[PDB]
Amino acid sequence: SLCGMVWGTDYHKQPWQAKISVIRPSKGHESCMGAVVSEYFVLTAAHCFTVDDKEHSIKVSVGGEKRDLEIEVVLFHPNYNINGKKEAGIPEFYDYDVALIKLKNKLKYGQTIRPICLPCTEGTTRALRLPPTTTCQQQKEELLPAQDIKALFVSEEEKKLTRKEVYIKNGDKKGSCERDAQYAPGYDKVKDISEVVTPRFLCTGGVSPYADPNTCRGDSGGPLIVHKRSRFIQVGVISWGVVDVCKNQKRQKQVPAHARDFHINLFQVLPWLKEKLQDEDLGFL
Ligand SMILES: CO[C@H]1CCN(Cc2c(C)cc(C)c3[nH]ccc23)[C@H](CO)C1
Repeated sequence: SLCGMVWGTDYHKQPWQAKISVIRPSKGHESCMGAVVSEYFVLTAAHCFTVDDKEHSIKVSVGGEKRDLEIEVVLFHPNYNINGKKEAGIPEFYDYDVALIKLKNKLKYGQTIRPICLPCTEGTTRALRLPPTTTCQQQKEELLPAQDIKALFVSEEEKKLTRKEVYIKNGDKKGSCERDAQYAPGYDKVKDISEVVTPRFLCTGGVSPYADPNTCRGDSGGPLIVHKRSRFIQVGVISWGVVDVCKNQKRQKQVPAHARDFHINLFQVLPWLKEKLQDEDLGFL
């Protein structure tokens, strides 16, 4: 497929966006986002589901449609466990916070429903107009160089999408961005912050080099996207933030230099993506 290409407003501009609603909602468990990655699969965050009967715990829609898609199986990353660091006084642990929604029915791609490119695929090689000798490490050097990286995510409200520009701190601001996990309630006592911020995470947010918009809980599972030569490449999955600016803008205005968002780096979950998606004709390297 020609991934990460516009085929207009809202889903005409971001046709890989998926909207997830929690069926039995509660405070902190209302909504998520995801990304169409193939005709049968939506990529999202594991923490969007109930661990029991995952398949009946959400509805998912694409293309800004009213209709819900039939969910056949939900596949959690096997390393994911929100309770895995409770003994270290870490109440919620978001390492490997990624899940695949396997749809019963094949999606029909159109103007409002298209797949996004994934890292280390032939789709991304072609989208970035790279040669057939291209390796996964070269794609990583192209997409996540050691610098502040221009990127974007999308928030949804009543079928309307808002694209937000953010910068991934992957250069000399990386350590500062990661250490700011201590501003997140519940992570403020851990002595070694690399216990919460593992190598699975990319870090956005803050006011340098630009005033990054922050994520909210309902953005969980949405794609973190790099825009290159009119193509959109997913590099991350929104996992967790220091401050939910939908609920607590007050707190972000108190600590704006430290208001970071954390995303699962898809380059760090490739063996799982490659295995689960091996029959989807995406041509993993
Ligand atoms: C361990 O708890 C800390 C991390 C998770 N935070 C909530 C949260 C989740 C779950 C997911 C996304 C995308 C969020 N975006 C902004 C906030 C936020 C809480 C409260 O900020 C503090």
